[PDB]
Amino acid sequence: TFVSVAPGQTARITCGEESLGSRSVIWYQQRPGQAPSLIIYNNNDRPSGIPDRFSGSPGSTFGTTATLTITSVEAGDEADYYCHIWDSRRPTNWVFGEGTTLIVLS
Amino acid sequence: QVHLQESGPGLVKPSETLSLTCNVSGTLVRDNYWSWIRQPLGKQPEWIGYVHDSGDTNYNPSLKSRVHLSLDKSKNLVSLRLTGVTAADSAIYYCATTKHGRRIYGVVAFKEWFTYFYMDVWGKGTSVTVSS
Amino acid sequence: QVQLLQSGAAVTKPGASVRVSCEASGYNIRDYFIHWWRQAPGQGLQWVGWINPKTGQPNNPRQFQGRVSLTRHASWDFDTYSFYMDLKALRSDDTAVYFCARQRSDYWDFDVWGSGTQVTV
Amino acid sequence: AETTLFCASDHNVWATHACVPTDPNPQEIHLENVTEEFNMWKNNMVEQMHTDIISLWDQSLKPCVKLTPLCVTLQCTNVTNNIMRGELKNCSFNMTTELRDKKQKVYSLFYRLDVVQIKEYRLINCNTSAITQACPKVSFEPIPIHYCAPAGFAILKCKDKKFNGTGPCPSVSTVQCTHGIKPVVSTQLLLNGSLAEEEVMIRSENITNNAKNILVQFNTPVQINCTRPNNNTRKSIRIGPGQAFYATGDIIGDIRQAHCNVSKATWNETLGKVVKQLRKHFGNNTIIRFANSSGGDLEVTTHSFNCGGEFFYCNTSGLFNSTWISNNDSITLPCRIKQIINMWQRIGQAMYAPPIQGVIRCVSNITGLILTRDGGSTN
Amino acid sequence: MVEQMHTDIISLWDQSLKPCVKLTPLCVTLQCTNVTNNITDDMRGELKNCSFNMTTELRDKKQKVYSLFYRLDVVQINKEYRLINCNTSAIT
Ligand SMILES: *[C@@H]1O[C@H](CO)[C@@H](O[C@@H]2O[C@H](CO)[C@@H](O[C@@H]3O[C@H](CO[C@H]4O[C@H](CO)[C@@H](O)[C@H](O)[C@@H]4O)[C@@H](O)[C@H](O[C@H]4O[C@H](CO)[C@@H](O)[C@H](O)[C@@H]4O[C@H]4O[C@H](CO)[C@@H](O)[C@H](O)[C@@H]4O)[C@@H]3O)[C@H](O)[C@H]2NC(C)=O)[C@H](O)[C@H]1NC(C)=O
Ligand SMILES: *[C@@H]1O[C@H](CO)[C@@H](O[C@@H]2O[C@H](CO)[C@@H](O[C@@H]3O[C@H](CO[C@H]4O[C@H](CO)[C@@H](O)[C@H](O)[C@@H]4O)[C@@H](O)[C@H](O[C@H]4O[C@H](CO)[C@@H](O)[C@H](O)[C@@H]4O)[C@@H]3O)[C@H](O)[C@H]2NC(C)=O)[C@H](O)[C@H]1NC(C)=O
Ligand SMILES: *[C@@H]1O[C@H](CO)[C@@H](O[C@@H]2O[C@H](CO)[C@@H](O[C@@H]3O[C@H](CO)[C@@H](O)[C@H](O[C@H]4O[C@H](CO)[C@@H](O)[C@H](O)[C@@H]4O)[C@@H]3O)[C@H](O)[C@H]2NC(C)=O)[C@H](O)[C@H]1NC(C)=O
Ligand SMILES: *[C@@H]1O[C@H](CO)[C@@H](O[C@@H]2O[C@H](CO)[C@@H](O)[C@H](O)[C@H]2NC(C)=O)[C@H](O)[C@H]1NC(C)=O
Ligand SMILES: *[C@@H]1O[C@H](CO)[C@@H](O[C@@H]2O[C@H](CO)[C@@H](O)[C@H](O)[C@H]2NC(C)=O)[C@H](O)[C@H]1NC(C)=O
Ligand SMILES: *[C@@H]1O[C@H](CO)[C@@H](O[C@@H]2O[C@H](CO)[C@@H](O)[C@H](O)[C@H]2NC(C)=O)[C@H](O)[C@H]1NC(C)=O
Ligand SMILES: *[C@@H]1O[C@H](CO)[C@@H](O[C@@H]2O[C@H](CO)[C@@H](O)[C@H](O)[C@H]2NC(C)=O)[C@H](O)[C@H]1NC(C)=O
Ligand SMILES: *[C@@H]1O[C@H](CO)[C@@H](O[C@@H]2O[C@H](CO)[C@@H](O)[C@H](O)[C@H]2NC(C)=O)[C@H](O)[C@H]1NC(C)=O
Ligand SMILES: *[C@@H]1O[C@H](CO)[C@@H](O)[C@H](O)[C@H]1NC(C)=O
Ligand SMILES: *[C@@H]1O[C@H](CO)[C@@H](O)[C@H](O)[C@H]1NC(C)=O
Ligand SMILES: *[C@@H]1O[C@H](CO)[C@@H](O)[C@H](O)[C@H]1NC(C)=O
Ligand SMILES: *[C@@H]1O[C@H](CO)[C@@H](O)[C@H](O)[C@H]1NC(C)=O
Ligand SMILES: *[C@@H]1O[C@H](CO)[C@@H](O)[C@H](O)[C@H]1NC(C)=O
Ligand SMILES: *[C@@H]1O[C@H](CO)[C@@H](O)[C@H](O)[C@H]1NC(C)=O
Ligand SMILES: *[C@@H]1O[C@H](CO)[C@@H](O)[C@H](O)[C@H]1NC(C)=O
Ligand SMILES: *[C@@H]1O[C@H](CO)[C@@H](O)[C@H](O)[C@H]1NC(C)=O
Ligand SMILES: *[C@@H]1O[C@H](CO)[C@@H](O)[C@H](O)[C@H]1NC(C)=O
Ligand SMILES: *[C@@H]1O[C@H](CO)[C@@H](O)[C@H](O)[C@H]1NC(C)=O
Repeated sequence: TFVSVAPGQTARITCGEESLGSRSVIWYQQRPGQAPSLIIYNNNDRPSGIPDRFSGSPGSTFGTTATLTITSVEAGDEADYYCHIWDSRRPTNWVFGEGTTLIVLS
Repeated sequence: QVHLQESGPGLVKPSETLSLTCNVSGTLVRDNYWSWIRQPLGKQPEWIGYVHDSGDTNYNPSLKSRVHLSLDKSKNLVSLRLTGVTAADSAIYYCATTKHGRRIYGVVAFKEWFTYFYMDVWGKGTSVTVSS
Repeated sequence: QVQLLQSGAAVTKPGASVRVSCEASGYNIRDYFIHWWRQAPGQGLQWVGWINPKTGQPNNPRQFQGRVSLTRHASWDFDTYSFYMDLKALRSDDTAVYFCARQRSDYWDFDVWGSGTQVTV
Repeated sequence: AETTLFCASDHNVWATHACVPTDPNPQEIHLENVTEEFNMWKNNMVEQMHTDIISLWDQSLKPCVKLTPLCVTLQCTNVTNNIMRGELKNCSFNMTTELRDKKQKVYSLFYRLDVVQIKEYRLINCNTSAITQACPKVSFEPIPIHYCAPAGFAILKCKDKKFNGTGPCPSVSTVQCTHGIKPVVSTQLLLNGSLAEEEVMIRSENITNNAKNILVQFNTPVQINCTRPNNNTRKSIRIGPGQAFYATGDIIGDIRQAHCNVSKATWNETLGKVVKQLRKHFGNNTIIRFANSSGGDLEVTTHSFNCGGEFFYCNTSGLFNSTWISNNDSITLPCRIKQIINMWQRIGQAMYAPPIQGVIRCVSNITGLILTRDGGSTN
Repeated sequence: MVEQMHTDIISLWDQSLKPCVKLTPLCVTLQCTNVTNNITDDMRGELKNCSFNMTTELRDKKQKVYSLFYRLDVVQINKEYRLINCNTSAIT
């Protein structure tokens, strides 16, 4: 999938299937010609050094697809996004989620 | 800081074992969970198992008997041997590090939790290709 | 015709398990408990334990606890009631004649007894 | 003497329609210098209450749908989950459509206690009995009922505290009728009952006899809190003209095991009072143990009861596991839900309790126990 | 007296309907055509000649039979109909 959003505006990325249990989504980010990089784990807990702009929908909700909010997007976030999903009522997924390409107009 | 460097053959024939070797600098091998991720070109990544001490390893069910992971504590190295490679195996490889957790949702004594892993830091990249 | 027909004698090695059947018929089986007794060769009787035929609830002493399983199986339309006594870890001391009486009333007056099953180890 | 009594009730299975309502205020007359010999074991009020409760259950279950077509071969896959034990089964089956010549392939979420193998399963009661679905509107909540004697009879109450179940009662009163008896159907623990006055009361028909149960009455209640955390959405399947079957269509997430919690700090020293009062009978030096359960049916090995319309079967192996010698943590009891219920130890009349939507919670009072000794114990 | 009379009348109706037969087999799929009545324009479908399979004295056998049902008695499921009560209630 492809998503395009101008700078300074919110971008919503949906990745994976609908929720079925207590879900833990780990949102990565792969820049072009670069390795993947963690931006969110446990649906809201950013790692050390990552910007606090990113946020994710909580896993406590059932029947809703995982959503990554990127508010006030800039040129750095123009990259791919693969979400790794850990559902309690689903076996372990050893293949990452369908990536989404965030493209900034600049 | 944690630096991961992966070196391999670069080109391997089908039905011949591939040995991809990753060196870690910054932390001891025994103190962290080590992961391997294979990304086909233009597709999503694919986790192919993780390795540790005390026999805490679960590999991909598709690559169950094909990929095997080993550790070298003295040299601070981690080795991957992939047997019976095919044309679909030609992909970028990364050697990453996982920090686990526990997404509890229940009584805990009834084992109503699961452990989730995530790639804290990343490697560099090794686009191993297969030529028949 | 109150009948408490038992099964045949069995010979079993030490460390194995045995089952004794006490097929009961001819009365309201649910009203009266069934008490398993064992009698060693020459010695006096001994109490293995009672089973309630309604709830299947057993009651064994401390000596037989953890090694005796008293069960009951109710046939269709409650015509017969197969009472089973399972011994888990038999020993040399477990050789005995096993009877299965019925407790008619609160006096513990055992008026009907099974023929007895000789278990030898 | 023995006589038939009527309710005094202030939708439920314990119908208040076909027996009279309550008096605005009870009339209690304290009979001075009267010492009457009570015997609760030969009491006929217990037998009349048991017969009345069975009759009310039958009259409540009678005008509602018989699930005769449900006894069929069931293609039961395991319910979607990652896991040890598959307790819930996703069973598909052909069911009769309202038109007699047409069938519908529907599915339901049954429990492992409700299905037996033959992937082909069948309902547990197809061998032994016919089945009648309980009415969804009709609620299983206990309601107080007071059994009141007719003209020419009287009810004598033993107002004396510390009262043993048999023998003379120095303080007798006469009441028009009783308090709220609140008929809770449970095993291994008496729930929602009288809480004594002075100290824990041990009552058995013969203490020396093992065959006869021991009724323990508490001072303070022990609060027990249950949850069935599953959602268990209900869906209607028209199995005939004007006949509907309520099936567990799906579960909203976190398939978790049901459980009821007890407080450890209360249950300990509650058992302390219990062992003190039991040592009052069996001498002041005997060590008193409590054990898991001897065995038997599921209704007896597990504390079985009705919480919120669903029938729980709690293990309670952690409660009764203690050794007592003369000198905010919670005990979590894993319970198993069941839908095919055979009440009052009757074979021939089963019952399908419908699913209750959403999550359900107990907050009830343990006000007593039923126990049985182990026998033997020569010296 | 009005309430008691109404209750007594309803109970008499129920008591009279109790011993009579139950028509649960009749809730089946019916092939309904028009009874031969020229073409009356409107009110033509007031009687419908409906054919259905019915059970016999032997459980293993069926019989193709027909009957004239009123329009108000049936509801369409082009020719497939069913009795109007077959989803709401059962008939005696
Ligand atoms: C009988 O007694 C037992 C024992 O006491 C008791 O078991 C307890 O069950 C409850 C549920 O009923 C369990 O509660 C869960 O606990 C975990 C862990 O919480 C601890 O750790 C976090 C830090 O990780 C602390 O902040 C917290 O204070 C605790 O110390 C939580 O993960 C659970 O909450 C999440 O899940 C729920 C289900 O989806 C959501 O509704 C809830 O909002 C939470 O989700 C949020 O947080 C997630 C964080 O991972 C995040 O990913 C989500 O997106 C979202 O934002 C939950 O509260 C508890 O572990 C059990 N306790 C013990 C000691 O075993 C029984 O309940 C009790 N029964 C009765 C009837 O009393
Ligand atoms: C969906 O369900 C799967 C299957 O059940 C879960 O995968 C299991 O995850 C657990 C928890 O990580 C694993 O258990 C761990 O295994 C180690 C031993 O592994 C050996 O044995 C298992 C079988 O018993 C073999 O599969 C395996 O190959 C090895 O031979 C132990 O070292 C671990 O204990 C340590 O880790 C945990 C948490 O990390 C700590 O709590 C412990 O104290 C200790 O440090 C642990 O027991 C299990 O092996 C996995 N099974 C499989 C088949 O892979 C998924 O987690 C679950 N996923 C979701 C999303 O619900
Ligand atoms: C021992 O007694 C206590 C009270 O002394 C009792 O606790 C009560 O349990 C019932 C049953 O679960 C609770 O009532 C329910 O509560 C919630 C909130 O209101 C609702 O979900 C329920 O309503 C639905 O269910 C009813 C039953 O089918 C329907 O009639 C109704 O229309 C709704 O569909 C229901 O009201 C109640 O809140 C508590 N607490 C009290 C009264 O304080 C406990 O269950 C008893 N224990 C035993 C073992 O019987
Ligand atoms: C009807 O079927 C049930 C099972 O659905 C029978 O119970 C089983 O009895 C056999 C007897 O050999 C035992 O092996 C099993 O252990 C019993 N059941 C289960 C669920 O484990 C029951 O006896 C049958 N009733 C009859 C024939 O009247
Ligand atoms: C129980 O099993 C049924 C089998 O049909 C499941 O229903 C299917 O659910 C999938 C979910 O991806 C749908 O694509 C299918 O269309 C459904 N089929 C039907 C016939 O409805 C159902 O989800 C299962 N439920 C649980 C709780 O495991
Ligand atoms: C008696 O308590 C014990 C645990 O203290 C339970 O025994 C276990 O039962 C399971 C299920 O049958 C077996 O797999 C285990 O091997 C048993 N353990 C031991 C040590 O014997 C037992 O369930 C309890 N009794 C009841 C009626 O709940
Ligand atoms: C009731 O709970 C007890 C205590 O948890 C269970 O006994 C354990 O059962 C497991 C297998 O389920 C065994 O591995 C343990 O050794 C047992 N004993 C313990 C913890 O002391 C028992 O199985 C439960 N009863 C039922 C009927 O499920
Ligand atoms: C209702 O339809 C049935 C057919 O379903 C008609 O019965 C047929 O009538 C013709 C008249 O010529 C006979 O030759 C056939 O043998 C009959 N077939 C049967 C009974 O299967 C019936 O006449 C119609 N009734 C009406 C229009 O009132
Ligand atoms: C279904 O559950 C049964 C019973 O626990 C188990 O033996 C079987 O392997 C399970 N099957 C699947 C596909 O999970
Ligand atoms: C329903 O009936 C069909 C008839 O062809 C049969 O093949 C199928 O297995 C049945 N499904 C069940 C019992 O779930
Ligand atoms: C009831 O128990 C008390 C206390 O042990 C005892 O004194 C009393 O005699 C008992 N009642 C009867 C009727 O034996
Ligand atoms: C049970 O629930 C009540 C009401 O929510 C609460 O006050 C009490 O502490 C709980 N008791 C337990 C978990 O033992
Ligand atoms: C209960 O209290 C007694 C003392 O009365 C103590 O010996 C025992 O360990 C306690 N048990 C618990 C807290 O489980
Ligand atoms: C019984 O209690 C002891 C002491 O607390 C504990 O070690 C043991 O595991 C308990 N047994 C069960 C079945 O809970
Ligand atoms: C159960 O599911 C319903 C679906 O409508 C939802 O509203 C409800 O919140 C769920 N229960 C809980 C405790 O989340
Ligand atoms: C439990 O007992 C307390 C104290 O007697 C009482 O106030 C409360 O209403 C009881 N709760 C029940 C019966 O649910
Ligand atoms: C006759 O019956 C048909 C169905 O077979 C119905 O649709 C139609 O309205 C009826 N009337 C005429 C005039 O055809
Ligand atoms: C009646 O039964 C036959 C049997 O072959 C079938 O073809 C026909 O469709 C059925 N008709 C109706 C109205 O059910």
